[PDB]
Amino acid sequence: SNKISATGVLVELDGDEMTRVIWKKIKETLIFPFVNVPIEYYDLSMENRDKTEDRVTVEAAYAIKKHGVGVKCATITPDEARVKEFNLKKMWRSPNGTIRTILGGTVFREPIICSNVPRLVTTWKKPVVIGRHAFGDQYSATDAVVKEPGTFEMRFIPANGGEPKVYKVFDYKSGGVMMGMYNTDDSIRDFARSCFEFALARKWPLYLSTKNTILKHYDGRFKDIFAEMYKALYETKFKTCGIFYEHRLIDDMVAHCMRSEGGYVWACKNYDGDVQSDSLAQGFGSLGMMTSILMTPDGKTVEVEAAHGTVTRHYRDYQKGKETSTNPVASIFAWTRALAHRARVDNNNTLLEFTQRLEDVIIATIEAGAMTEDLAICIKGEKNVVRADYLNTDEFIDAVSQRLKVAMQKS
Amino acid sequence: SNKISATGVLVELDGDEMTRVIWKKIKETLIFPFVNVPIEYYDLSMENRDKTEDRVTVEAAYAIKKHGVGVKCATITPDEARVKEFNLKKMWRSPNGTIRTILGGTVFREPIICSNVPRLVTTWKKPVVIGRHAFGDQYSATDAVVKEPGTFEMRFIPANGGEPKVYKVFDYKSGGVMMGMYNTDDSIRDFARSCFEFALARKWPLYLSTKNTILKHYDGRFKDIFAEMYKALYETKFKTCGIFYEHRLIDDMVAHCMRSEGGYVWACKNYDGDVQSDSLAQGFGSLGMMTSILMTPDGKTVEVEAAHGTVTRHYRDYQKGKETSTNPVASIFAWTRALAHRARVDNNNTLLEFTQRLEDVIIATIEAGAMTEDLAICIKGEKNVVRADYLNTDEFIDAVSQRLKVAMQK
Ligand SMILES: NC(=O)c1ccc[n+]([C@@H]2O[C@H](COP(=O)([O-])OP(=O)(O)OC[C@H]3O[C@@H](n4cnc5c(N)ncnc54)[C@H](O)[C@@H]3O)[C@@H](O)[C@H]2O)c1
Ligand SMILES: NC(=O)c1ccc[n+]([C@@H]2O[C@H](COP(=O)([O-])OP(=O)(O)OC[C@H]3O[C@@H](n4cnc5c(N)ncnc54)[C@H](O)[C@@H]3O)[C@@H](O)[C@H]2O)c1
Ligand SMILES: [Ca+2]
Ligand SMILES: [Ca+2]
Repeated sequence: SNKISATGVLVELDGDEMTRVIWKKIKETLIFPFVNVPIEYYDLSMENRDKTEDRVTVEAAYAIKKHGVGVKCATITPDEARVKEFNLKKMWRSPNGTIRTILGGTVFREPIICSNVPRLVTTWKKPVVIGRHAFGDQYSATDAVVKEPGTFEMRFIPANGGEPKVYKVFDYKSGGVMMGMYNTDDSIRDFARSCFEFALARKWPLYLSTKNTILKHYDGRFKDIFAEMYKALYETKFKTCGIFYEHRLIDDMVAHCMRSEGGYVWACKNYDGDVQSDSLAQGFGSLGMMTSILMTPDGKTVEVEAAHGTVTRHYRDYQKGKETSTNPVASIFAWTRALAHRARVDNNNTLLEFTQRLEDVIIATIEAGAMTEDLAICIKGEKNVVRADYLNTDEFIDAVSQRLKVAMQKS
Repeated sequence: SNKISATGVLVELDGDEMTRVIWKKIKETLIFPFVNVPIEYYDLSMENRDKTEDRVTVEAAYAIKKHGVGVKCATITPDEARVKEFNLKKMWRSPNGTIRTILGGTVFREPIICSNVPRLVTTWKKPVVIGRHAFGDQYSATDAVVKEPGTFEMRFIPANGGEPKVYKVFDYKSGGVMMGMYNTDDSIRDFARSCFEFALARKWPLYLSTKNTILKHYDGRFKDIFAEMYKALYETKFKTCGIFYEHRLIDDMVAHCMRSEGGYVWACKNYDGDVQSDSLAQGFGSLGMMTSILMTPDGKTVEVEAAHGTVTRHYRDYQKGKETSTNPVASIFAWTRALAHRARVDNNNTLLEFTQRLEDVIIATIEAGAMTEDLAICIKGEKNVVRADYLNTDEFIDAVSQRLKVAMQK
């Protein structure tokens, strides 16, 4: 028992504002002492994404697909406002959207529950993991206003040169609005792969929601694919594990979700993902207890982070010079969740267990009362919380450290 | 003991299976004792709908227009197995379907809340009234699979001969899928009118939710036509009553809805309303604690029912002679909401007083501790619920009957 390590490689992406300052402590205090895995490092501080024309970003994305596991701190996705603050060049796109794209596959959000920390939905006793397809659909579609009377028609035009296929969609007598969207069989099939794979690892059952009732052909295509794919390559594997796949009309699924105790992976389409994920986020409690994880369709490759932002407001009090109480846990979990993936590919039970023992030690700490402002507010309530109801970011980490070292001995 | 009577008229639409049995009970015990109402009765039982050949259903809908208010008992929609059981001549369309067509307007699901009945969401203290926009987004869209590589295009082809405008949406390479969809300015302008009408009438605020961050023109047109109407007709009136309107990203609204004490109307688009309504209504408890209410855009014609069906599972036990404990408040509250409209239109304040007392007393009765089998299940278990904890349908109604008199004190 000293420093244990493992000979694959983590790929660290460094990120900015408050999350950045926590990254730096997490590492020093809770991971580097007891683990020394070799690390290809990158630095996606917006500081540097302007200094490198958003090109450490794309370097780092492929950096992961090579090595198989990544940790990302949260980063600033530029608004137009953001440009004036730091620096000009292009008002850049979101690193998350870039890496997600380069790696293929799908992001899965996971709450982290404690017993003293209540939820808003009384029935939820277990984690509901939403996985979001994040491509096509309403998000890359053409929209338009209609001011004349006229027709809105659609044309499919064969590439080989066959019959344009034409559909009268509607004839406007006054004014209105109009829109078209696509999706591709490849992006869906990859969503499906990534999902089936994700539920299978974590030993949970799997729902996908559509509205094929209404959209017989478009939503059907999704249903029909997961149906196609489940029975080809996974059903047998599911039964062996003892889990399942089912499909639901979205309206069931949200009823089910609400009324069910939890413990499942929920495939959502791109818009159902944006919409539901905010509900869960608020509902489970603090966004500071949630981890995004990015899985590839081959299942063998991953990039995990927190599911919150950089915490700008807190960062401002860091600069003011003031004390702060940011939840480092999603971020700490980020590390453990990753490291645990690197452990299960290296056949490494020393590190694997340390990732369990740290996650257990964090939960047992919160459950014994030592927690942060945000979680104090989950138990008590925003207006009714006071200083000696929580710890600052520093004290939490040094509280979980000391608790950790004692449980490292007794074994 | 004078008994309140009325001046204008009220349309009773009568229903099917268990709720028809409960409907009769409420007029016998809770209504015709305490108030006299000129009623136009149309019976919309499945049998009668068959005999007349859906003729009464239409008959009834026009009546509502003429008079300005409808109360509706739950009615069976004809599907396959229903034609065999009922020996139907022709699988008649849904009656609400038929009715909502003729009247027009927008439905609002309002839930009934009781101190002692916990919700699934801890933060909810007051109602959250979703208004869904029926007219098709997705629900009137065209969709088809792409097999060949090729190109999805869109044309707007002006009816005045002018030069069309194309839009290349996508070039497929493998196969995929394509959808095109629409909405009218007028359909949205009537969704709006109705929501503003409703929110003012209730004295609640109104959130409109859309995704105009992405659908800048499409979901834009919703945001726009609302605020056009807001600060032309309604902003003076809402501020007087101490309410407001505001737009929000659909992302806010679900998160707000969750964090929020509540007490507002939420208008949302067809799809956004369909999906939420079914989690929302699960969160609040039994289905017997919610009312539906169509309100046309002027705000003068209205038609109100329970937000639940005919509860057939229990109608089989009523047939067999076993005790039943269907919950009646939704059904009752359809009567009180409908009369409450009838009353507000007749500037008729003695009836308005009744509609209030009955609503308040029904809550009192449950709050106190007499309830139906669902509400004991909410409070106590599913297990650990014994017979002393719930009244049967009849003996519950008759339990508020008493307490109504006890508070028939003005
Ligand atoms: N990489 C990512 O996961 C990600 C996701 C969304 C937004 N962002 C970015 O984050 C920045 C800030 O945006 P935001 O307003 O959504 O902020 P945020 O998501 O960091 O936090 C939202 C609010 O919730 C609270 N909160 C969230 N996480 C917390 C934690 N761990 N501990 C304590 N409190 C917490 C904060 O008080 C904050 O005001 C933006 O520049 C945006 O581009 C990043
Ligand atoms: N007129 C309408 O607005 C309307 C709406 C929905 C369904 N229906 C009709 O009713 C029939 C059956 O519908 P369904 O069974 O799908 O839904 P339902 O509302 O009849 O009942 C479904 C379940 O909900 C429960 N439920 C509903 N109201 C209840 C109450 N007051 N107390 C206790 N439990 C209650 C029942 O226990 C039942 O198991 C169908 O033939 C349909 O056409 C009519
Ligand atoms: Ca969102
Ligand atoms: Ca629904």
